[PDB]
Amino acid sequence: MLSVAARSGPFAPVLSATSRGVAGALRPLVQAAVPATSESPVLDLKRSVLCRESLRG
Amino acid sequence: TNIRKSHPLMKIVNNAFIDLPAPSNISSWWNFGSLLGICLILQILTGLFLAMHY
Amino acid sequence: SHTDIKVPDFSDYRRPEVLDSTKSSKESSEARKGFSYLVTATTTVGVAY
Amino acid sequence: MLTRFLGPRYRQLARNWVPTAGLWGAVGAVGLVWATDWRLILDWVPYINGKFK
Amino acid sequence: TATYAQALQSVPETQVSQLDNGLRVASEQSSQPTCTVGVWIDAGSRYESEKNNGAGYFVEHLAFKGTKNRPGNALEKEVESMGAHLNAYSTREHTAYYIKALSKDLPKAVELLADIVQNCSLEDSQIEKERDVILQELQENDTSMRDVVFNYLHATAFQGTPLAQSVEGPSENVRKLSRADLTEYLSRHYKAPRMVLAAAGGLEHRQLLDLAQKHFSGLSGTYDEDAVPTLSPCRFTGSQICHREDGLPLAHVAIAVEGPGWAHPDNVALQVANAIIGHYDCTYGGGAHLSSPLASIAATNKLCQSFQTFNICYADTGLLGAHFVCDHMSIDDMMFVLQGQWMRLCTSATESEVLRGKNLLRNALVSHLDGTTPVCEDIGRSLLTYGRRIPLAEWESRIAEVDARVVREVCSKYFYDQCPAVAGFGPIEQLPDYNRIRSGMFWLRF
Amino acid sequence: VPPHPQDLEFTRLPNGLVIASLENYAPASRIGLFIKAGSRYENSNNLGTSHLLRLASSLTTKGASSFKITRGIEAVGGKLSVTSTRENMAYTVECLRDDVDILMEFLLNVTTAPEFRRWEVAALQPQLRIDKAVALQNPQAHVIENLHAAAYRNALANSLYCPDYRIGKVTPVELHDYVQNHFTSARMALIGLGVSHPVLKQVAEQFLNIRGGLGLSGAKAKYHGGEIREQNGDSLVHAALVAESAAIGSAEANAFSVLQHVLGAGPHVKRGSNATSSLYQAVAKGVHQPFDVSAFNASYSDSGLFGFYTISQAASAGDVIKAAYNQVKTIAQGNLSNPDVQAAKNKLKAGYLMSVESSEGFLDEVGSQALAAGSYTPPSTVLQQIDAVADADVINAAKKFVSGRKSMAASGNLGHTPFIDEL
Amino acid sequence: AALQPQLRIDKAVALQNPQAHVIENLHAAAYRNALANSLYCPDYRIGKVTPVELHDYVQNHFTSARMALIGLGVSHPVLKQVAEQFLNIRGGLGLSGAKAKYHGGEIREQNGDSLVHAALVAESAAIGSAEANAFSVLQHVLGAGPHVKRG
Ligand code: HEC
Repeated sequence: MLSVAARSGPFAPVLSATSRGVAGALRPLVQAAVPATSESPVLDLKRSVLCRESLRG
Repeated sequence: TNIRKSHPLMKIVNNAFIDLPAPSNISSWWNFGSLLGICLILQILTGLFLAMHY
Repeated sequence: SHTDIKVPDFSDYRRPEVLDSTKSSKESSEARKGFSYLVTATTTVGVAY
Repeated sequence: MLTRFLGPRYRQLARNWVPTAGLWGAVGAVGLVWATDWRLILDWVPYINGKFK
Repeated sequence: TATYAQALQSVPETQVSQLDNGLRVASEQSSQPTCTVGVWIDAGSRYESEKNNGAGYFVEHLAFKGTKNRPGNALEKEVESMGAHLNAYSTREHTAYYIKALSKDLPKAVELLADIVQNCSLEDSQIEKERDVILQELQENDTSMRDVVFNYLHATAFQGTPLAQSVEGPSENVRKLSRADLTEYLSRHYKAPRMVLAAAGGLEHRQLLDLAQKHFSGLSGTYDEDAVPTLSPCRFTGSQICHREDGLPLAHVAIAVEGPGWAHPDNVALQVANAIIGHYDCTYGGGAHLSSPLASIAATNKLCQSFQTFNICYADTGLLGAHFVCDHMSIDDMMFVLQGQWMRLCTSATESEVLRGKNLLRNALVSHLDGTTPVCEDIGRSLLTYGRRIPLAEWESRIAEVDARVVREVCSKYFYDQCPAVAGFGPIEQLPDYNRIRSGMFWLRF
Repeated sequence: VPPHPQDLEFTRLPNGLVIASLENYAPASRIGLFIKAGSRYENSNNLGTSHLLRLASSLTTKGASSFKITRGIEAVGGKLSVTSTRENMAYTVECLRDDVDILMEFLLNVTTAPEFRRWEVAALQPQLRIDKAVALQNPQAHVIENLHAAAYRNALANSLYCPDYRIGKVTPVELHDYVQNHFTSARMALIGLGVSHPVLKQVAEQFLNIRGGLGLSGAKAKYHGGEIREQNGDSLVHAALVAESAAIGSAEANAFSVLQHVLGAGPHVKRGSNATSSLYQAVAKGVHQPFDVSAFNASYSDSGLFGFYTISQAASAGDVIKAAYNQVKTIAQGNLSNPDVQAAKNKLKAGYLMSVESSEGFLDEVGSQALAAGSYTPPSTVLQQIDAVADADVINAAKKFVSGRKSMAASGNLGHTPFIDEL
Repeated sequence: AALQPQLRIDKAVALQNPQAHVIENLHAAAYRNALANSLYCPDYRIGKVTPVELHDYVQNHFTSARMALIGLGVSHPVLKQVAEQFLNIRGGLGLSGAKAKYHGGEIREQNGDSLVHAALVAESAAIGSAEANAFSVLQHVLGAGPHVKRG
């Protein structure tokens, strides 16, 4: 069970040629955006929201 | 990027006759400025063709 | 709150070929561009003369 | 300096633009013919007969 | 060996059987130890009235908070205790509830979905609690410039049509919606011929159909005997919405022409053309050397923090175009470079870039269909839009058919001399006037 | 009838390199070269070198120019990705089946023949500032940087992002140095999905016989403890409380992983009270405002950090922390039922299986297994591992956290946030 | 509003002595409290200090019982006069000891920076007490600054 993604906790960064950069594991969030008033750091000199190589027919 | 913006001749034209920020509400009273320019040029082209035979 | 922003009703200004919300605009795009471009083509033709 | 412009993409790029470049020539021709009154070309036109003898 | 071609035939056929209810029940089998099971519903915002605009979105908040058999907690406690994950979503056209669980847990998974979808305990105390939750989420969404510009684009492109409406509804409709309002939409829409039970993983289609009859059968008796609702077409309007806010640091602009809709064969060629232009974001490593001319000019000249193309599909209509985010002084250049690429593609698309577009699309399609969740979603959606699962080999067939001529014919059909829907937000003084944007939809040289 | 699934091929070569493949008959293919080269192998003289390195994946190689790597991969519609963690770097490459060859070649050039040109490195330095800015907009990134800087006096103290003072200071030589002494056979694994074992073994034998650097996976994490505090203003407070736990692979770590599910990881139901989450229920009892709490579990080659992470309003911070902390205390005191653990087992088991169901998560797991263990351990026995954890071990894991020298990072308005001292 | 940017310059000009950050950090680590605060404004606060915050600071700190009017080359009647006339303000806090809770620990700042700056410190004695004078003598037994140019 050896992977710092499979033990959902510590940080992992991802860089690519064609795809946007990702960060981290777990760590609260998702159950922190249901108890609302969490607008989040949005767009102040920032990357693409969501990532898109998930295109369909 | 844009040829119409960065060329040292087209740039000068763009900033005077194309992309110029103008007020949304200027009257038909603001037309006389250009109409003067037309008048001036019209006088030149009739003037010269007159100066040829005079 | 931004979800309250509906676009004001334009019926007053809309060309008759596109007054029906249930009607596709594509049906009438050809004919509508046609008119305004004919006006222009006729104008240039007049200026050319 | 011209060997860089020869290859399959430019073959496609020329073919893509030729119906247009031909139609602009037709514009220029009709345009020149109409403007100077080239009765040489215009005598053979079924309505434009201003040389009506 | 194994050729890319052969691999596409190896993926097992999505098996479909139908209940007497009209509940289409479908599965894609594999040797996986887990699975995803869900119900996809032919309901969204396009079905809503103006006077019940947040209704679907409201049920979505109530669906997991109690049933007649599982009051309050009980559902969570059951799903949580077997280690499963339970999710939901609502677009303008589709609503889905799905469970990621162990394959052996499929009997309870289907059972719980049945209870959620049929026996929603819309307890008045909980609907009031949800009122605050949804209203708070409305304030939250306001801060997402991207979520706004797309709602704005929808609002202006589909002016006066049900498609103009957002999924969540306006504040007043959240404030005033009642249990009656909620039950009525529920009973009018959660009807069996508009529901697809989808599953993917270590399954048996036999076992799923058994479960579908075991738990969903209970929608028979009588159905549709008083009123039936079919979707009316939605007028697209070439228009502009400009929300000028000089206190937000970056501008968001989303510009689109009318697309054809789900069913249309020429979505493939559109997607290819979109792949060519692609998408960029400041964390891409490529920069100057990127294939897409827009991406490379964006990167070199830092014209942009991010851009992405889209082909959003609804039944018989859509939104085709791009959205970007950039500094105040770069809006003009971003538009020029974008519209110039649309026109380049409309008039002079070349053969190799069309291969790259096709190649990016095959890669996207195959990368997306990875794991039980994406595939289960694909079964549910496909059946609701295309009426069947379009197998991968057919997608490959339809992709391989696109050449340079196809791209330029199809791009011209949709982009050439067409009126854009334009939505802008933030520091937008430099956002081009509509006439100017509309002038970028053709070229005087062509 | 689907196809009868193939079995994973595994091989340790004499030189220490590991090859693992699985012919899954997928329409696409995935190859990952995993390297023991993460942030931990940086020293106090070359910090951030493995960040710029991660950012350098399409600079010029012998055998493939910058422009070729980009246009070549884009022409076939594949990807080249690089994922660093504190222990590993992982170069991943995706494409359609028919195109494995060109991407492999690119892979090998990026990883074994990088040229790091003076001017190309110079031009890429500013990407460190953007890359760092884009991550650091999650309050969680700085919290976990700081949590590590405080926990360890050592190697795991290093952050996956480059310290500001280093931006534009990382030399072309530093990267050459990092590659020559970390990207070596005995520190490497070549994992392939939708590829054949002979082909992987061939390229491994041909191209990946490099050795002339460091040896130890344990240059050695000296756990120390203490706290870092960052006044922020920032809407709500982020705090992580943590003690040293167990090295990945050991039996103890599995007890910690179960403890994490007894207390609570992320949610399972979209918008829920998280009923089975014992940490969430404990705080909720006396906190009646927006908050979040999860068990945090980090496992490494030679150390580990377990505890919890909290998101709360500035004024509720100390209440949220103290409530979470006491909840752990009750499990250490003995208050844990058999079905409580049974549910945590099921939550973990299911979660693991789901974690490997796609080819991206599968390849990453086989990769990290190859480096940490030198083995592939099938799901069937990972589930057996988990099952062997008794209630008394989970209790013993909680006992270790409570009684162990803490580490804490936190950021926001820290006015009402406690100090270890006061916990 | 126009003066806010002077905080960033003012802070930048001080912080170019490695000693300033060391003594900021030394205090932030020593105390959990009031003396933990730095004489320079934290970056996140620059442009965030309100006109009301300063009005508030003055009304509740610039009061009679928290004040001293010292004069050199002036007369006592004149100082006493202006004190009686202009400095009769009271309506704020009272305590000189809102109270420094000494705590301890360390702060470490990786720098690159030519050479290393380090301060090691324990809690000693409050100014005025007899103990402080012993500390002041200890300081000269061990060594303050130099006395001879280059020695
Ligand atoms: C090329 C030289 C030329 C320019 C330029 C010129 N003109 Fe003239 N203009 C002439 C000549 C030659 C005549 C005499 C022939 C005639 O009367 O028609 C003349 C005639 C005139 C007359 C007498 C009209 C009459 O026929 O009764 C006036 C008034 C006049 N111009 C004003 C102007 C003005 C105003 C301008 C613009 C500022 C101008 N002209 C531009 C050469 C010029």
